Amino acid sequence: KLLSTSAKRIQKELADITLDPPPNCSAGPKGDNIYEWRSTILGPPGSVYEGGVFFLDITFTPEYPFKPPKVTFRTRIYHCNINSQGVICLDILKDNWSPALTISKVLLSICSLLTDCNPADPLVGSIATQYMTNRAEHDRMARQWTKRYAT
Amino acid sequence: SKLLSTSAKRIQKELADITLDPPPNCSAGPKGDNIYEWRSTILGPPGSVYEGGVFFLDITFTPEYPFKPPKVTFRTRIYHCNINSQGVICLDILKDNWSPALTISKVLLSICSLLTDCNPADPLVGSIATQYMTNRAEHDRMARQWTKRYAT
Amino acid sequence: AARLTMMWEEVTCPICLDPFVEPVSIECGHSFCQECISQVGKGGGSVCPVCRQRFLLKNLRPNRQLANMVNNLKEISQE
Amino acid sequence: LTMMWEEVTCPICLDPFVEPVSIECGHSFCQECISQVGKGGGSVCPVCRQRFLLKNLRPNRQLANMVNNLKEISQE
Ligand SMILES: [Zn+2]
Ligand SMILES: [Zn+2]
Ligand SMILES: [Zn+2]
Ligand SMILES: [Zn+2]
Repeated sequence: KLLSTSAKRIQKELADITLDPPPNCSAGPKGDNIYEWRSTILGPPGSVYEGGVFFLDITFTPEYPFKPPKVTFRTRIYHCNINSQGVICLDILKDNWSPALTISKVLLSICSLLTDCNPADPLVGSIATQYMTNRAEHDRMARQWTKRYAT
Repeated sequence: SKLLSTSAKRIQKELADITLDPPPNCSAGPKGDNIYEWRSTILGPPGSVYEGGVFFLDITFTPEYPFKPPKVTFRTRIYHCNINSQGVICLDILKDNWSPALTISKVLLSICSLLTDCNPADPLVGSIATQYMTNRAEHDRMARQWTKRYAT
Repeated sequence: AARLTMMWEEVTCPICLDPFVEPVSIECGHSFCQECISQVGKGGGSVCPVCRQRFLLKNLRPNRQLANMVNNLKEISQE
Repeated sequence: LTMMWEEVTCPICLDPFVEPVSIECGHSFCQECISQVGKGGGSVCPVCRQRFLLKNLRPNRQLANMVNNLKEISQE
């Protein structure tokens, strides 16, 4: 019954995300497998990521929505909460997950993370230290990485 | 004062419902301007010993209604183990089994059911209760007789 | 419609017979207006007006789903 | 009537309530949905993250009756 419960919702979310997708976001299955998804987040307007197209890998479990989905970046980004591989340090993807949260709400939180990073809980210490000491140099590094890797 | 507006608002709702959808063989409404003081007219249940009688009742609400029950007394003499010479009704919901979910319509249906099927268990008139269980035919003759004399 | 009177049924308070104001539930699951059930609850060894199951005044829970629907039905009554 | 389906939907399965029961904070869920969450150690409300026990569950009949009232209308 594990698989039928998870599959039934994921199906409900796939209908809603297509009808009413989050602003600057797009998400759907890579193929026949409903558990393995491909998404696209456009860099928030006004942010250092402005004009970039960033791809993500959403891997659901048969225990969804009781356990969170595995959301990882492919695309390189200059962000204190996103490391070299593409691991996202977001509270709701780890120890602060609730079964009331959808994939639409998880995409909007990533867009808020891109707009306003959290240097208090850094996954890349060097970038966090830069965002607080030298803001201008942090923004110059993030725009060069967005132009190079996200275009 | 807020007590008065709440009870009033509830008595108002019930006056509309008891007029629209009165209980079978019952009728009531206010005696006058005073929404707290009502009078009611019950017909003796069909099939019962009270069949063919017309009984009057005095309903009196308090500003604490519906949290406290209303005062309902008989003004028409009846031969009943649960109704005394002073018209006092021995009914659970008028005493320690009152519920604020109960309406004066549901009170009246219970009085109709009390008339149809009396409770000799707890009798306000021990005499009549003893007779109902020992000599039923004589009880019924007296109830049929009392109904003709006082309720016609 | 004719079929919305059954919905007003579900959002009516058993004590005041008006639509729920600050709908709260007690131990048994039955819902009332906070002010209506607090009047019952003050009076000593209180019991539920629907099922006569005991209830404690201090065990009240907001039933927000009902309050939302009260307004959803009020919006319809204007048309 | 889309907004009314709104109020009878369970936050966990996103389908109309099935044995709707409430928890300490007042939020309501399907008996099966909130019970599945109750088997995970420190059980906390999926809506407001307030702490909850399964012993303290209350039936929300009014909502179950409302689900039937809306299902009769959807036939149309
Ligand atoms: Zn009330
Ligand atoms: Zn109850
Ligand atoms: Zn559910
Ligand atoms: Zn809650």
